[PDB]
Formats: sequence, structure tokens, C-alpha cells
Amino acid sequence: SEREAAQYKFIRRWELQMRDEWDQLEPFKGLPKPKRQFGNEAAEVIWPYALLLERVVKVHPFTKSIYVYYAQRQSTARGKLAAEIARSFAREFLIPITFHNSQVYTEAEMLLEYSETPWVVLHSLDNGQKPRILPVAPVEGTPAHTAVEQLLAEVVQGCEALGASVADPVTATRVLNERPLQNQYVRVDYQWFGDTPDERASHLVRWEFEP
Amino acid sequence: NMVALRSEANTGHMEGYLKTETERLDATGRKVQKVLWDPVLQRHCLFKETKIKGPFMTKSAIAKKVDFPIGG
Amino acid sequence: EIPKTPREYEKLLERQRYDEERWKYTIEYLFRKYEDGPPELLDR
Amino acid sequence: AWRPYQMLKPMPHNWGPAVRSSGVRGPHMQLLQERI
Amino acid sequence: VLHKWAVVSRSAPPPRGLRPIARTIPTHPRLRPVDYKIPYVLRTFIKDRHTSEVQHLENR
Amino acid sequence: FSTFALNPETSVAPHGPPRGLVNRYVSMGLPPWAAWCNKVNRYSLYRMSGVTQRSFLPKPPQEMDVIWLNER
Amino acid sequence: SSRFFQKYFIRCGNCQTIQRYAKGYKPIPNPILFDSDAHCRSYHRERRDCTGLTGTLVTCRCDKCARVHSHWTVMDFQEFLDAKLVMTPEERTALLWPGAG
Amino acid sequence: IHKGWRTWEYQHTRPDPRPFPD
Amino acid sequence: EAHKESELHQNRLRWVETMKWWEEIGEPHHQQHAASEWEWFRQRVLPAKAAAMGLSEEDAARELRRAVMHETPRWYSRIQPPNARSEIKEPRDQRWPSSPKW
Amino acid sequence: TPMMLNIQNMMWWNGKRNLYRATYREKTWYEISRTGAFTKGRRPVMRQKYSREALQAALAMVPPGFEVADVPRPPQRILAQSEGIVGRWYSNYWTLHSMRYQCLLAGVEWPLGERQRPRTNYDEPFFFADFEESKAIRDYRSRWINVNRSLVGMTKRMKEAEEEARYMQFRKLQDTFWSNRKVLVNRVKSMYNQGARTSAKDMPIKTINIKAF
Amino acid sequence: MSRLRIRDHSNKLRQPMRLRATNADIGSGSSSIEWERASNRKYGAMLAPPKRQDFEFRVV
Amino acid sequence: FMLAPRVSAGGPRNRYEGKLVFSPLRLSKLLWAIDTGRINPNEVITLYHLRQANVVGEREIVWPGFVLISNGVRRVPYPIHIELQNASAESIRLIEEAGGSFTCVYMTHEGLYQELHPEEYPIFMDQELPERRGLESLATNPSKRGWLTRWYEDSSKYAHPAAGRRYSHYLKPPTERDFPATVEEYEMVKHHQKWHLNQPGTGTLLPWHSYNTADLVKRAAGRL
RNA sequence: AUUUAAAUAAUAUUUUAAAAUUUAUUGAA
RNA sequence: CUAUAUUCUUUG
Ligand SMILES: [Zn+2]
Repeated sequence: SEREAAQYKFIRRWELQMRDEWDQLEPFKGLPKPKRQFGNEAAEVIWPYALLLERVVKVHPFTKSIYVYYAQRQSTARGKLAAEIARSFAREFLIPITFHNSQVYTEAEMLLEYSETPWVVLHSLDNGQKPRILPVAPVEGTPAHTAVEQLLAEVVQGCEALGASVADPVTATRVLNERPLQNQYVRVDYQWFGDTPDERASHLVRWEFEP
Repeated sequence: NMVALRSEANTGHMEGYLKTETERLDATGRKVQKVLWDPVLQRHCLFKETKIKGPFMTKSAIAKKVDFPIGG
Repeated sequence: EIPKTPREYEKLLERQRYDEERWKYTIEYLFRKYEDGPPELLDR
Repeated sequence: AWRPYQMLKPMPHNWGPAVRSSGVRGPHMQLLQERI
Repeated sequence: VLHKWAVVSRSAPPPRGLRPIARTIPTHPRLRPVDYKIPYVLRTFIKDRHTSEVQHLENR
Repeated sequence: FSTFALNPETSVAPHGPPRGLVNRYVSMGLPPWAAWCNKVNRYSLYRMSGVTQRSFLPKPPQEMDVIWLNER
Repeated sequence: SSRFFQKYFIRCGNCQTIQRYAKGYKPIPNPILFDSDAHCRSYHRERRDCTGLTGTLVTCRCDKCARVHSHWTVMDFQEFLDAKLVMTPEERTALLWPGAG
Repeated sequence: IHKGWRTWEYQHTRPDPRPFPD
Repeated sequence: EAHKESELHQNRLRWVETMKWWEEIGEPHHQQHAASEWEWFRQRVLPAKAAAMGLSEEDAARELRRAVMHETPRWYSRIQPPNARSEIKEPRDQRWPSSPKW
Repeated sequence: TPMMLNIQNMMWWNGKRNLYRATYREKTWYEISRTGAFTKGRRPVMRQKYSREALQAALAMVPPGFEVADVPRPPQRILAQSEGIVGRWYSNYWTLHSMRYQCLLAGVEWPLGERQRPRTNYDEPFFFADFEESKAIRDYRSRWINVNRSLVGMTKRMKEAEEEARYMQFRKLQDTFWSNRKVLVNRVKSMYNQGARTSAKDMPIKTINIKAF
Repeated sequence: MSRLRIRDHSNKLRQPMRLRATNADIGSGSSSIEWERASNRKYGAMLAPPKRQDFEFRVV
Repeated sequence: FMLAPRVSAGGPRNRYEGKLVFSPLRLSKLLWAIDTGRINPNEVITLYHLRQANVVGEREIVWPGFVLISNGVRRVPYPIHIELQNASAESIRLIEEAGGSFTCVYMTHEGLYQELHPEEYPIFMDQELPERRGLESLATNPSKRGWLTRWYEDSSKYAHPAAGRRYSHYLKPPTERDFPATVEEYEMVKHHQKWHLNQPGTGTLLPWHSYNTADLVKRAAGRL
């Protein structure tokens, strides 16, 4: 009698989806809740696990934070391009970077002004070290499927340079080992691997050939 | 009747005890408790009445954390 | 792969619809609600 | 060199006579309560 | 009694010097002495054992 | 057979030969059914190793009238 | 599943690049809490996994095009050695894994 | 075959059929 | 057709409730929704990815949607995503710290 | 089928034969059963041994761009054998490595690669840390911390238990008295209605006067 | 013990089999001059833990 | 026999795979063999030399090979250099007092066959390390003077140089950060640290249930 | 691990008898 | 005998 009950539950589901009774967060009861904020909408969206497996992007271990701030309105003609690159980068790589790095905290903000210059703030595990603030510099010969990877490369090399600039790493190392888990708010839909935790964690296991 | 006197100091040490007819009588609403030798501690401790068939170390058998006056 | 159990089949279905309709899994489709700013910044 | 005179392990013992299935088992023997 | 050649050996027995074993009149009616009266003495309950075993004593 | 709560996949079983009676026949390449066998001699092991496939068609293949492609 | 280690040579079906995929040790479901329905089908699928992933839809991710898809084609190593040994060394760089000169 | 005969003690040779052919 | 019986009737009546909800006003809306958001995808997103992924405006549509799988109530894979964190297995019957048996 | 019904239908026996069976078996169940012959354990699978300038020529017919690591060891089901040096002999696993052994003995340099052992991220060494006794010691430790907690204030408690026992004994002991005296005076009255004049001595309460009741 | 004595009747010079097989009684079956070419089961085999299989070993 | 209870589900003296049951080699037998003229005092005495000199019969040999027992011997006059398995403490001190040598070799079965029949193998071939319980008790034991003691005190007892405390046992650390990298694993570790009370080692998960198998068990108590 | 022997080979085990059983054919109603 | 009792103690 499983099939018809199944049907029942599906029609029921679509009904509540038309009438706005449906809670999309129920599998997520045990997780802490991300920032409800004008840029952080990349957090509340349920991420497929597959495209998180697709974008595997690691930065230097000595990075504790990545902030992406962008203006809501862009007065400038080229302002829109910069905002779009910033928006796309904030939506594509922010959550994955957080997911794989797990000590890095990532936050994007939509700040409301007409300003054409979005910026990215990188913090290292040193409290005494100033954060590095990278500008978004779209070249007017580069479209929005290319420039975003350029910004990604810039962020990676920025984090790397920020991490190799660190006063003695002993401290940074123990602070890293003891820094709590930053990727807890991420909501992942495990699709076709949900059955036991070990393939929930399946992105951690890496095959090393020819040692 | 057959009951188990199990250590109040929770070592899970139980001793089979047969109730006297007074204690067999339902006259009172209490569990029997008696000072006996606990070999697991090698000391004298209170034993409490508890059911013989059941886990003698249950989770609910944990004492809450008590800070001791002694030391700093 | 011929599923011999129903949950095996919903696994099969899920990887299938991850393959054939992949436009579902691009980030713009995840973001249908934001092609613009947040929904509370609008008009009536 | 001074190596201590006796090992002291808080570990419990694994066997007693009044317990039916207890005792240390061969690695490929069937375990306790197998095939329930 | 478990000697040291047993399969299981137990821990130290209770030291005899503490918490002795009282010589109690046997409560079994066939083993009870005849003249022993059932001890009804109407008394205010003295809850500490220190005084309550003084009542069982005549030292004056 | 692992008692650990989390078991990420390993190249070779990390704890040595897998314990338990079932893992014996698993490592032998036999089915889990073998824990229920009393006769463990050569012939029974050969019988349940499954290399020989014992099953038949209802009619001889020349005379087979239905498409049984593999169903014996 | 799975008791033993095994190496496979798979072809990415979109871009036709050959990468290798390994299957390692995962333990049997507990014999003490016993389930016949788990153990037995696990056995049959184990035999299946051992033979060329016959009834399994292969799902992995391309390295040369990074996406997760099940287009993969499992190659027995003679078909691999037929595919590999007829190649120019510059297309070994594109189609195959690092080195493998 | 409620009970199996002891066939392991015989070497393999065909006995003559008792209603022997003329 | 028993009505005087309470839960035998009002539950199958609940059933016909549910399944006269669908094929009149529910199903055309679901189908129209599925049509409308692909229609949304192909003139807004797709013109970007045709440029991005390196295809034409046409063959990118055959690539991003290789097949049409529209969802009808007897075909659906899952109602909701499987739980992120699954609760922790205690020992057998509330034993502490551990149990010898299973 | 009679094989299911367990009939011994052997032809030397009754002349019959089992109907669903193959009429030819090139190797019967016993010599299928012996896996030592079939598998390669402890057994040489290549029976000819080549001189140096033979081995060098055999290695010379291998196409460049070939690794040994591309030739997986066949399973137990597959027979272990080597056809010697034939064309495409390097595709044969056992031939490859047997040749490798002759090349190790003869002091011939081995042009090909060597077999790689792929390993995971989570792998452990061979001498591996023990989980069993670490478990037993830590959970035991937990039990004795619990014991340390539970034993706080034990002696006073065990002092009050004895007082509660003595009280519970004493109260019912003294209630029993008032029960039994009203019982026995009721029986005194019920002996006094039947006119039995009971003396003072044969009464157990020997100062009792019945006229006062 | 009588059930253990029935392997050789009229061999009076023998001694009965023990409960658990001793090391001589394990080695006696590989130490004959009929087993000396069998490098299986020599010096005891089946009582040792098995050889680590080739890292690619599989029975299918 | 049914009036008698069962004990220790395998049986009291039970063999299992990997029980170390040694055949005895009495030190008196050895010294008799040396002073008689079977064996070189000049030479490291292996199990091979014992088999070849005929002092021990083929039947006696089984895995694991032998134990050196001092039976009726209160001293060893000359120095002896000997390699055997699992000698008793008194035999070892009796050898060492003379100025002799003992090395407790411990071999997997293949090792036995390769030492007893050296002629069969022309090249030195890769030999297995003996299994885990035997590595704990014999090969890496300074008291028995096993042969892996240097290897333990040089290579084995140190973790990976990068490794954190939790990942210490792993050959290579699976992740970079020592902190548990999964929110589920983290929840589980929290529950573990409140399950067991907060002891130092509680960070690493140890499973609540056991094997009761002989291949993981080590010495309960005894002289160090 | 305080602490003494030894001729290392097995293959066998009365006898005649039910009412019965099982397998495969033939025949009768 | 099988289950419940898993420390020196305990059920049918
Ligand atoms: Zn590809």
C-alpha cells in the first residue's frame, strides 16, 4: 500500500507549495541558522552535493575569513559589470570555498548605495595582521564567465600571499588546529548518496596513486 | 520474594536479597536499603532495592557533578 | 542499472535528472528568486 | 635504565564462569550473539 | 570459602575490627529461649544509636 | 565487520583480517549462507562456492518455445 | 561490500578522456545484528562489482572537465592497452592521467 | 531415497540384469 | 459505499478529496509551472551560457536539457532531501558507558 | 527432478542417468575443487628459463610507453598461466612478472615500470594503534569518576539508613502492643460471658483483675 | 578415554590420544617421509594466521 | 559430561588461529648439544642450525618455533650467541650473564619455511612483518629482546611530522586541520565528550561495543 | 617457565533371520 | 539447553 500513500504525499506536497505551507528546512533541524542578510542568500539555498563535488577550491590554510561586499545600485556605467562579477563570485565560490576549507568563514553583503567598486576582504589567522582588501577590476575585454575565474585566481593568490606573510606559524598552527567548525550553516542536499554518513563525508576521502 | 540490593555507590555490584515477611508485606511504600560490604570498593556502602532482571549499570545511574570543598 | 528496490530507483532517478536536466543544477536556477536583489526590496 | 617493576592496567577482566557466552574468542570463531 | 587455587578469587574480606556482629537472640520461635519476653517497652524513640545502645546497658 | 561508528573507505582492511565467522567465508569468496552449514567437507564447499551452476531448462534448448535468455 | 580492493580504467564519455578509478575496503554490515536481506543482496552486488561493474551505472567526476556525471564507460585493461599503445605521446598528455608516458 | 544406499563401497561395473537376456 | 462508518468513509473521502484536487486545478498548474520556468531559463540564463559554455543558442538547449523529465505523482523520486545529521546510536538499553551485548 | 529427490541414478548402479546434466565434463568436481593447481599460490607459472640475450630480445619487442602498473592481477576465478614469449606477452600479467624475475636473476636492466600500490587518504600503518583497550580503559575511567561522584557524603547517609530501620521497626513493634492488648481484653470479656471464672494465675498478665473489665 | 583408545587395538606399545592435539601430534602428519615434498602444511600452516594476500587479491 | 558446565566458549586449552603455542627447547638440551659437539659455540645459533645438527626433530617443529626454557640450569659457563623465539626471562639472564647474546626472532609461517629451507630461495625475498599481537608482545619487546626494538624506538613510536593528535595514528593525515571536519562528526564528538565525562582522550571516537577476539587482546598484568 | 620418561603407529571389530521401508518398471479396476 | 543478567554477585 506504499505506492498510493506515496502519490497522496506528492499531491499534498504540491498543494502546500501552491498555498505556502511547505517548510523546506525540516531535514535541517540540527544545523545552526545562517545570517539573514541582504547578500547571504547563497547560504539559505539548499546546495546539491554534486556541484559541491564539482567546485573543489582550496585556499591557504592560514586564511580565516572571506568577505565580499557589493553595492546594491551602481551609478557608474562599468559599475554594473563589477557588481555582476562580485555577485557571481559571491554566489559561485563563496559557499564551496567555505565547504572545503572549513576554517574559513564566508560572508557576502549587499550594501545599499550607488558605488561601483566592490571589494573582497581577506583575514589571516594573525590578529595582529591587517586584512588584505582586493578590488574587483573587470577588464572591458573580459565577459562574466571568464573574469569570475580571474577573480578566483586573485583571491587564491591573495590568500596564499597573506598566509606566507605570517609572523611565526607555530601560533597560527595551533590556532588553526583549535579553530571551531565554520561550515555548519551550509545546507546540503545529498542526492543519491544519503544512506550512511561515510558517503556524506565522501568528499574528504582522496585516492592517492603512485606513492 | 526476590529483590536485588545494588550498591548506591554505583559500581553495579548487586546482592540477591530475600525480603522478610514484613518487607514482603505491602504495609510500606519504600525501597529497602541496607549497609553492606562492597568488594568492588572494598568498603562498606548503602545498598538499595532494585529489580533483579535489568541492567545493573543504567545510564540514569549517573550522579550529577559535585564540586568538592577540599583543595583549591 | 535496473533497480531491484524502490529507493535504489530514486537514487537512479536522482542521478539521471542530474544528468539529463542539468540546467536544474546550474547556479542561476538555484537563484531564480534572486535575479535581482532580495525579495523584500520590491514594490506592490 | 629503570623500567617499572609491574604493569598496572585499569582494564576490566573479560571472563567469569557464571556468565554463559563470555570469554576470549578465536578471531574467526563466531562472535557473541551472532546470527540473531 | 575460596582458597587461592580457585578459578575466581575475591577481594579482601571486611576487617573484623569495624562494624561487629551482634549476638542477637534468635527470632526463630523453636530456637528462641523460653523465658525471653517479646520486648514491649513503651519508650520515646531516641534516634541516635549512641544513646539507644545505652538504654540496653546498666552501668550506674 | 567494524564496530566503529564512522568508517571511511580504506585501501586494505586496517585492523588486519576482518573478525567474525561470516567474514571468514566472505574472505574465502563464499556466500554468507555458509555459517549455517554443518557439513564443511570439500564437496559441500565446492557445492556452495557457486562455480558450478546447477539449474535447468524445462525443455531441451532445441525444443524451447519461449524466450528464456538467462533464466534457468 | 567491498571486501577486496580493485582498480578500474574508465573513460569519460563526454570528452573521451581515460582516468582510473579505484574501489577500496568497506566493511560488511554487522553479523551480530543480523539482516539476511542486507547481507545477501550485498553479496550478489559484491560479485557484480568484482566483475567489471556489470549492472552498475558508474557515477564519478571528470578531471579533465570537472563535473560529476554518469556517462562513464568501464574498460577491461586489454581494451585499455589497445587504446593507449596506439597513441602519440602528446595526446597521452590530453587524454590520459599525469605521466603514463 | 528416504535412506541412501552405501554406494561408495562398490567399484564401478555394471551388474548383469537378473532377468538375463537369452 | 459505507458512510455510517466514520474512518472507513471520511478517509477514502479524504482520498477522493485529494485526487479531485489534482487533475482539475493542480495538475495544469504544475505542468504550466514547469513549462513557464524553462521558458524563463532559456531567454535569460541560456543566452548567457551559450556565450559562456561556447555553444550556439540552440545546441546549448539540447546540452543543458538532454531529455524532458516532467514529474507526475507516480514517478517522483523523493519528497524531501535526506537528513543532514542522523541521530547517534546509544548502547543497547540505556546502558552506560558501554554494553557487552548488541 | 530426482536429483532434488536425491536419487542416486549413476549408470554403473541401476543403469539410469540424471536427466539434467552435461554428458561431458572435462574436469570433474574433485579437480575443479583443487584450487592450488588452478590459482597461482606458491607455484611457478612459466616453465622455460631464458638466457641473457634471449631476455634482452624479448624486452626489445615491448612497445614504448608501457607501464607494468597498467596490468591488474587477474582474480582467483581466472586460471594462472603463461604462454611463454608470444606476441603481446606483456599483456599477460604472470608472463610480465616471471620475465621480471628472470631479469632480476640474470642482471638484466628492467626497462618497464614497477607495480604501484595505490593507497587512500585514511590508511593506517601496519603496526596500528589499538582501539580495544583504550576503549576499556576510558570507559572504566568514566565509571570510576562516576563512583567518585556517587560516594560523596556516603557515610552520613549510611548513618541515617540505620536510624530509619530502627524507627520503622520500633513503631510497628509498639503498635502491635496496643493491637494485642485490646485483642486479649476482648477475649477476656468473651470468656467472661460464658461464665468461666478465670483465676489470676493462669492468666499470662498475672496482675490482671477481670472485675475491672 | 576408551573412545580415544580405539585407534590401535593390539598395539600395546602405544599410548592413547590426548584431548587437545600436542605439537608432536600436529607435526607428525607433516613429518612423515610421504609428506616431505609437500610445502603446504609443513611446519604447521592451518594453525598460523593466513598470508597477507597481494594488495590486488580478490576471490570473485 | 553434561553435569559439568561449559567454560570459555572456545574451550579451556583451545587452539585458535594465532594462539602462540611454542614447543619447548630446554636450555639443558642445548648446552648438552654444545658441549657434546653437535653445535658451534663460534656461531649464531638459528633454528636452522638446530634442525640441521639433528638436535630437534622435524615433528617437534611447528609455528611458532620454540621457547628457550632453563630447566635445571643455574649458569652458562661460556658465551652463547643464539636466535630463538620467546625465551623465558631466566634463560635470557642466564645467557646474558655469561656475556652471551639473545635475539628474540618472531616469524610469520613463511619465515619459518624460508629459514628452514634456505636453499629453495636464491635471492633474499621480501619478508612479512609478524602480526599485531606478536609485534606488541615479542618483536618490539625489550624484555624478551625482540628484533624490532630499534625499529620501534626509531621509526614506529613517532607519529607523522604534520599530524595532529586525533590524526596521529593515520599514516598520512587525512585532512589538514586537526579539528573534526564534519558537522555530524563534530556533533558526535560533543556527545562523546559528554558521554564519557570530560577526560583528556575523549576527543577521539572509540566505539561502544567490543569483539572479545584474541587477536586484539594484550597482557592483563605481569612483570614488565 | 622452579620442574625427571617413551618401542611414531593408525587400515579391524562375530554370524543367520523379520514384520518393514525406499527407488525404478509391468499389470488390473 | 537456549535467552536475560557483564567485575569478586545474579534469573528462569
Ligand atoms: Zn570529461
